[PDB]
Amino acid sequence: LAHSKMVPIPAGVFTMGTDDPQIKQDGEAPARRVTIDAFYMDAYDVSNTEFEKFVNSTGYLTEAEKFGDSFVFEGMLSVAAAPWWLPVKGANWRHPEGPDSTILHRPDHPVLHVSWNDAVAYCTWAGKRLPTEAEWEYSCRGGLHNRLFPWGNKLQPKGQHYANIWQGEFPVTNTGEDGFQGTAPVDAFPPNGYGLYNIVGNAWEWTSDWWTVHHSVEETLNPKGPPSGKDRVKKGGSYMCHRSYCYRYRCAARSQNTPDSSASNLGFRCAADRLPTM
Ligand SMILES: *[C@@H]1O[C@H](CO)[C@@H](O[C@@H]2O[C@H](CO)[C@@H](O)[C@H](O)[C@H]2NC(C)=O)[C@H](O)[C@H]1NC(C)=O
Ligand SMILES: [Ca+2]
Ligand SMILES: [Ca+2]
Ligand SMILES: [Cu+]
Repeated sequence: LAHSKMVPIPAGVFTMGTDDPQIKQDGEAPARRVTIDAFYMDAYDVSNTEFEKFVNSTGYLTEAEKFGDSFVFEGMLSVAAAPWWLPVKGANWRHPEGPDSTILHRPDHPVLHVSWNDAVAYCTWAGKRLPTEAEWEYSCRGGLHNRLFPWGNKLQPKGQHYANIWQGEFPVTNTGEDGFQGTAPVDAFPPNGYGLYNIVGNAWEWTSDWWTVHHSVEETLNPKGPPSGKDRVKKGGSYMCHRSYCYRYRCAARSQNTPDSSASNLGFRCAADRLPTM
């Protein structure tokens, strides 16, 4: 009903990264103090319905539609990064598992198979932009200091699921214990302390930064990441994550993809310096 709404993220200083990295290769360390000016973040990932409004307005054809394929996780079927990633002809945001799938029953789920360029196009059409990695991580942390997750350090506080990830033995069995085998609606699960939904889990989220693993401990202000690179940074993990193989549903976690990449577990949310017209 208000799936394009934004929340005000307060100005502050926070610790980005961690001096106890869990995936050292990803440049989770070192911890560094970062100052972030107040800004606005979408409460929800961009949903199928919201992305359809954009396509209806602009006629935009996504990169996956133009290339004719996109990566799909083998477990959702009726150069790949792992054996469970398949390039599927005709998989795209409207057909998230391939040409015989549909989004008609999942309008409120995050849009998938959107590349970094597709995400920038949507956000700019919406009067917004992608968040930087630092803005994203600050927002994810939800006003808590040096915690694993938006809500704290326990995966299931009070015996409750707080995010949509994998349960069971990946990749053969997803039990769906948390209520969702694939994505959940963009407004599922509790919000974090800033009012954001599914900031970890559900779908990965593009950020504006180029990827590097080499970070300084210097204190910075509104950092934008390195000036060049080959891959853009994505954050937050997805419905596929599990501690056993891909422990990336932590705010400090991070991964990357080339900007023309797309996949069945990768979406985005927008940010803005000020509210767009309303
Ligand atoms: C995107 O555009 C399509 C096409 O106009 C919308 O689907 C139509 O919606 C009208 C009512 O507004 C229906 O009476 C038509 O029968 C629909 N046509 C088709 C071919 O499906 C669609 O709702 C729009 N999506 C969003 C999110 O606004
Ligand atoms: Ca799940
Ligand atoms: Ca997420
Ligand atoms: Cu993961």
